[PDB]
Parts: sequence; structure tokens; C-alpha cells
Amino acid sequence: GGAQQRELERMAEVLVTGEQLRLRLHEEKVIKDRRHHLKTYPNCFVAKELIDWLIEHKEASDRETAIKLMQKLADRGIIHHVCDEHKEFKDVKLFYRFRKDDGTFPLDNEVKAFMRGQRLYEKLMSPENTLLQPREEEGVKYERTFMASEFLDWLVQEGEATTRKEAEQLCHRLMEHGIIQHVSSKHPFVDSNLLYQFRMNFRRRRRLMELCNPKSVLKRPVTSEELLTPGAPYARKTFTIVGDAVGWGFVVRGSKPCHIQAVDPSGPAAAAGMKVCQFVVSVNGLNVLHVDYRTVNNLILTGPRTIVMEVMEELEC
Amino acid sequence: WYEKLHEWEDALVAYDKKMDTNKDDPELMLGRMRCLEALGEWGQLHQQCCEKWTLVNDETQAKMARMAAAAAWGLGQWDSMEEYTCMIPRDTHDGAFYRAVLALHQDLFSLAQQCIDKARDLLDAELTAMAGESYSRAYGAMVSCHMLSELEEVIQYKLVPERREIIRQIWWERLQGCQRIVEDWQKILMVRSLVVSPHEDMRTWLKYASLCGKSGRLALAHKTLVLLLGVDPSRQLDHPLPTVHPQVTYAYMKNMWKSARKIDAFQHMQHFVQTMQQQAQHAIATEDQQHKQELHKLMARCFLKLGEWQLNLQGINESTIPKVLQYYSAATEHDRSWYKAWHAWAVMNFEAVLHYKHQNQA
Amino acid sequence: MGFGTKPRHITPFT
Amino acid sequence: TVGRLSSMNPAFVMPFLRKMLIQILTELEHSGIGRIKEQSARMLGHLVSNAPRLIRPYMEPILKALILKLKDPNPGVINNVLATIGELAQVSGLEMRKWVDELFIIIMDMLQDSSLLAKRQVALWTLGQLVASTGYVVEPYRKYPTLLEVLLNFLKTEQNQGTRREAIRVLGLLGALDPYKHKVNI
Ligand SMILES: O=P(O)(O)O[C@H]1[C@H](OP(=O)(O)O)[C@@H](OP(=O)(O)O)[C@H](OP(=O)(O)O)[C@@H](OP(=O)(O)O)[C@H]1OP(=O)(O)O
Repeated sequence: GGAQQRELERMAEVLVTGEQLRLRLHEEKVIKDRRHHLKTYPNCFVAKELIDWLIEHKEASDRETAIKLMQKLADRGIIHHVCDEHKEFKDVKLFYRFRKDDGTFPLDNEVKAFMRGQRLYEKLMSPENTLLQPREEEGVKYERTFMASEFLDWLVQEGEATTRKEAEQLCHRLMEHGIIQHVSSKHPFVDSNLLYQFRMNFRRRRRLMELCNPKSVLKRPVTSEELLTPGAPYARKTFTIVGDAVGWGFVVRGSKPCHIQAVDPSGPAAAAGMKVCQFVVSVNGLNVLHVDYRTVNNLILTGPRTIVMEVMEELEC
Repeated sequence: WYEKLHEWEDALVAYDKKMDTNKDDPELMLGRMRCLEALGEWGQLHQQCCEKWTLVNDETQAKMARMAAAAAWGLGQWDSMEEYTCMIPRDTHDGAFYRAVLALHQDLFSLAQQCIDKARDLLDAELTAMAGESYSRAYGAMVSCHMLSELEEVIQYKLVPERREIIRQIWWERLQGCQRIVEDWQKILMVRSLVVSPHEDMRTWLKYASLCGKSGRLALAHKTLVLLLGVDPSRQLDHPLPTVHPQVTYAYMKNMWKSARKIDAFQHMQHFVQTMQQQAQHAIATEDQQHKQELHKLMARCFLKLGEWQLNLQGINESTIPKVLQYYSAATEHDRSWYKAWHAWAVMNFEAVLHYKHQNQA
Repeated sequence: MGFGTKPRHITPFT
Repeated sequence: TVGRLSSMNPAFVMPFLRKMLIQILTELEHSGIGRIKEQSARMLGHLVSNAPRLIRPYMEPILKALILKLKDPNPGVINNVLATIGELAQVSGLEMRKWVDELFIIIMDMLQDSSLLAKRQVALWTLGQLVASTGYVVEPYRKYPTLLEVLLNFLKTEQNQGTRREAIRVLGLLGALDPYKHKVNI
């Protein structure tokens, strides 16, 4: 895959295996807290004992191979020596610990980019981000194809990078590493339909030896024109409602006709008729046949305590 | 049974099992509304109540209205809480309290005064009867009259602009006598939101987030922290934590240590302590009266926390011992007269002596 | 007469 | 009327107002008649309840005179000085701080162990008015380990709605202390 793959991907792969190795070892209890002569040492694993485990599991054939792999790991810094700072693997029962157990944990731009990419790939693998699908661009169908436009949208929507500009710049770094490459020409990340193919795959890790708001009530969609026409079953009525100690108890939520939304059954409005399925056109004299519900709300409140209201009062039709 | 024990999280899953397998009468659904209201998740409560607001009996939706209104108030949707309010029975304590707070939001001060007066006499019956048994029995009603008097100070807050510096000082020590209960603090703090935003008082909300994590739900304590920061640090890990509001970001790192992300907290803490000395210096302006002491006061806590975690993560080591003494010694000089700074440092030296004696005798 | 009238600053005893 | 009218045309009113205030103070400390002192206190309250800006710097000569009246070694005089202090506690926020400590003792004696069934509505109303403006809220539950008990007893014994609606407001403004701290305070 060229220099870009051969360097960065190889670094990525050893870390993926080291994490795979650590998880297995923790399950196998190789790394466990130890106390030497009443002095503690947490998350420690003796170097000499580990070689035996590898041979049983077939990761390392013999002492030579195990030492070489561990030496390669040390040259990276994924592990360190708790007892001494030589940090060179030896076939002696000496406690060691991974940089990932927070003994040192140095983090490089490559590591941070790789780890975020791994976490994003788990999201892509997960149903949460299902954009990965077989799709065809430039006449060829490739697996794990997700439109670059869709990806940029998904990043903002998901919130991994809320700002699109920030997201776009980050993708270029991943493209440089080779984590994501456009399916055909590896065209740099743009807000375009360009489908991409994830060169990096999370699974099949390397082997050691290889290293809502509204509701609405009235059925009628619009009654404004029918109300305006004289001939309709509706007979107009005027209701004068007196205020109460705690309020009138009615709500009007009609956009154009300002129909009554709800009425408190124990409130004064319900006592003086004022059924839910009604329409109003004038309040305290002023005609409000064509205004917004909000505008209506402000006017009624500022008026007197007693309100003169005209109700359309459809006759069961 | 779970509700009577005030144990809501397992109550909700129990109701879920009786409903996810099969929909039933509108009594199991109403049971969850009493559970989501106590839990404090208004996002899920609103979608359930709004969808079911139509295909239910008129009497049934009268019970639901009180819980539905609280969710809308907590979500800020003021255009719909008006709807839910007008079916709460008006001859109840909650029927006047929930429409008194509705007058404040839409700026009706004369109407709200009667509603507060009307709500006081309704609570009188429920208070005199409960007070005849014991003071402990009559506490759930006394916390209700506590919030009735806090609405009269909201009117005074919006009227005279010269008092908005001691009103949010009385609200502080008046909150130091109430029982440390998440449900009690969730209601009082929601009342003091029509006037003062969380960004105007960290001193009160930080103590709320600490209480939520310490004795209740860690999830609630985490959404109230990203609200204060303005960004969610959990989404992006490589970027450093926000630097502004040093007190707020200090509490966030403590939360991470309690949770699984122990590794992240230790590294973020190192970066934060380092960035403070540079910010402490290069400051021509002098604020030694309050700011300089406050900056120095925070340094001691950060250094103390750092030492303990390094001892927890790496143990007592021949290498570790010299490191934590540098952290502890620097903490003592930043904030003297602190008990936990001197005692801890003295203990570490004593522990070092013991370890060396064991080593050279073997 | 009205619901939206601001009350007086110094209320006397009633 | 003039106090409201003095806020816009101070060129003529202030001299007359100062003279009137001096006369009232003289009557309080010179004339030893219970009828005259009651009259002066009520007139003073209207001036402060209507022109708060002018009276605010004059807390010291007015408050000290009223306190000495309450410690004289007559129902009419007490009911008017207590009400007047109610308006003096609203004009001066966080300024009446050195007088609250010496003022509960006077007020609390008229509520607890009240030998005479006098008007406790004035004392109850003014008690909740000088703690909502001073800001002295949770501390008084300690030094006086009886105030919480007597307030609860007022609910059952009293039948007037005005008194009942005021014993609840005072219970809310002071605090909602947890039942354990009540046990610690006995
Ligand atoms: O729970 P902890 O991790 O031990 O933290 C405590 C706790 O602070 P929080 O308010 O953040 O929970 C104390 O508060 P209390 O709830 O016990 O009242 C606080 O004491 P103060 O309220 O007196 O400030 C104390 O602070 P300090 O160390 O200055 O004594 C602080 O300890 P840490 O900051 O060391 O964690």
C-alpha cells in the first residue's frame, strides 16, 4: 500500500495487537497486582513466567522468538519495566507493565488519530452509523462505501466534530495515514458524493508472531373560508366571561381562525358554555378574525378582567 | 412496591417488562410517569405524554397533566405547558402552584399574587393535620411552603434591579438547611430558573452535581456538568479540557475518576495543573484580595489529588515515592493551614521510612 | 383593574 | 399625597417635611402621653411608605427612637410602631443588620409566652418582613430553640384566615431545615 500504509498502518497494527494481547492476558490473569516484602506493585506480570504462557498458546515458539517480539514492543514503548528503568525484556521474573495501564502512557499525534479512528470505526460497525453499505461509484461496486457528503453530515449530526470545517480538516489527516481512502482515486475528503473505502479494519487483529411538540384537537384542517361565508351550520354566539381568583381557564391555539384549544372543566369558562370545539372572531369588540394565535393571546391578557368573546359554536356538524 | 421504597431505577424496568411484552390499561403507563418524573428525564417523559395526550379518557388525562406539565417546564417548551396547566384541578395545591409560575413567565404580576395567596390556604389543611403527628411527618409539606415563599422573591427579583445581588445570597444559605435529597433539590432549583440561569451561579449548581453523584445517579451528575462547560468533553478525548472556569473543570475530572475512565482523568489532571502556573504568572494585574488566593486555593487541591491517584495507579514504588513527595510538598506551600495537606505529607514521609527499613534488613 | 399591573414597592399593612 | 408629590418638586417641599419630622420625633421623646405617641407613629409610617428615597439615609434617628419606645417600663402604641418598622425594613435592605439581633427578642416576646391575647397579626407580619429583607434566615432557628414549635402551634390554635396565611409565609421565608437539625436544636 506504499509508504503511507507500510509505516503508519504497521504502527497502528502493533497497538491493536498489544490491546488484543493485554485483554487476553488480563482474562488469563497474567497481569495481576503483586506485593513483594510488604511493598505493593499493582498490575504486575513477571517477565520469565510470560514466556511460558506464549509457548502454550503458540504465539512464541521458543525463548528467542518471545524475546525478539518483546524487544520490538520495547522499541515502541508499549511496555516498561516497573522494577528498573533499563526497560529491556529479560528472561527473569521481573515485573513489567503496559504503557496503557497508565504507568507512562505517551500519546503521539498518530496514536490519538488512530484511537479516535478506531472508536469511529466501532460506530461505523455499529447500527448507530449504518452508512457502510455496498454502493457503486465510477462504475464499480465496493463494500464499506459511504458517501463523503453523508459522512460530513453524519459527523455534525453525531457531534464527533460539530463544526464541519474542523471535521473536514481532521479527515485529511486520516487520509494521509490511509485509514480512509476514496474508492477509486483516493480523492481528498470533500463534501461530495464521493464514496470511500475503509482500508483500516478493526477486527481480525494482527498476530504477535507477525510483528412531538404540538397535539391539535379539532378535526377540521381549515374552517376560515366556510366561517366567512354566511351559509353554514355555524350560528354565532357571544360569551362574556368574568374573571376568577386563579384565572379564566381557557386556551386559544388556532393559527388563522383562533379556535379554542382547551377549557378547564372546573373553570369559569366551562360553566358559561365555552366548549372546546369553537371558533372566535372578535374579542372585547375588536374583530380578530384574521390574526395569529399569539397576537390574540397578548391582546386578551392586557384587556380587562371580564372578556367579551364571540364563539362560532358549530352545531354538531 | 418499588415506588414505596423510593427506589425508582428498578421500578422503571419492572414497569417496562409489564408493558414492553404487552400494552395494557392506562394504569401501567401512568406508573412510569411517576418514575420518570422522579428520575429527572424530561426528554422521554415529554414524548410519551404528548403522544398519549389524545387517545385517553378525559379523567385519565387529568392525572397525567401534573406530570406532563413538569416535563414541559423542564424542557423549556413554554408554548405547550400552558396547555397542560389548564386541566390540573384548580382546587388543589399543585393546581394553583403550577399556574402561579405560569403568570411569572408571561409577566403577569398582579394575577400571580392571588395565586400564591390561594395556594397558601390550600396547603394549610395538609400542613396542620400532618403537624399533629411529628415534625418529621410534616416535612414533605413544609418543603412545599418553602417554594411558595421563593416565588414572592422572584417577583421582587424582576421588579427592583438593585436587589439582584443579595437575593442570590439569601438563596444560598437557605439551601444549606434543607435535607440533602435529590428530589427536593430538583424542585427548588427548577423554581430558581425563571430569573437566574445556571451560568450566573456555579456555586449552587456545583454542589448539586456533587450531591447527585455522591448519593444518587451518576448519569444525572454528568449531564449537568457538560451543561455548565458548554461543550461535551466525552465526545472528543484528544483535545484538552476547557481552561476557563477552573472550578468547574476541577469537578469534572473528579467525576471521571469515580467512573471507569480512570486513565483519562490522570492525564488530563497533569495537563491542567501545568497550565495553571503559566496562567498564575504573566499576570500584571494584581487581584491578591480574592482572585490570587482563590487561584492558590485551587492549586493545593489539584496537587493533593494528583499524588493520591499516582499512588493508587502505580502503588508505592522506589521510583514513585520521590515523585509524590514533590507533589505533596508543593501542595503544602500553596495553601498552608490546611489539615489534609500537612497530615498527608507527614504520613508519606513516615511510610517512606518504613519501606527503607524493611529493604535494608532483607 | 387588570392582571398585569406591577405592585407597589413598599406595601403597607393590611 | 405630598410625599409622592415631593419626588418631583423638591424645591419647596423638603423644608416643610423636615420640620414635620422633627416635631414628630419631639412628641415621641418629650410628650409622655400614650395618645399622642400613637398618632405620631402612624403619620411617620405614611411618609416612609410613600417617599422611600428621602427616608433611607434617616434610618439611624428613626429606628433607635422606635426601639426605645418598645422597651418602656397601652395597646394602641404597640400596634402602630410594629407596623412602621415593617416599612423601615423594606426601605433599607441589608442596612438593618446590627438591629435584627436586638429586635427578635422584642418581637419574639410578643408571640411566645404572650400573657395577653393581643393582636399577634402585626408581630407575625413584621417578623416575616424584616427577615426577607435583612437576609437573616437560617441562623435564628438556633439561638431561639422555640420559634419553630410556637409557629406550628399557631396553625391549630388560630382560626383567622389572615393570621393563618401569615404563619405559612414566615415558615417558608425562614427555611425548611431537615428534621435532624431540629432534634439537635431540641
Ligand atoms: O466529596 P469529596 O471528593 O471528598 O470533596 C469534598 C467535598 O466537596 P464537594 O462539594 O465537591 O462534594 C466537601 O464538601 P461537603 O459536601 O462535605 O460540604 C468540601 O468541603 P467544603 O464544603 O467545606 O468546601 C471538600 O473541600 P476541602 O478539601 O477544601 O475541605 C471537598 O474535598 P476535596 O476538594 O479535597 O475533594
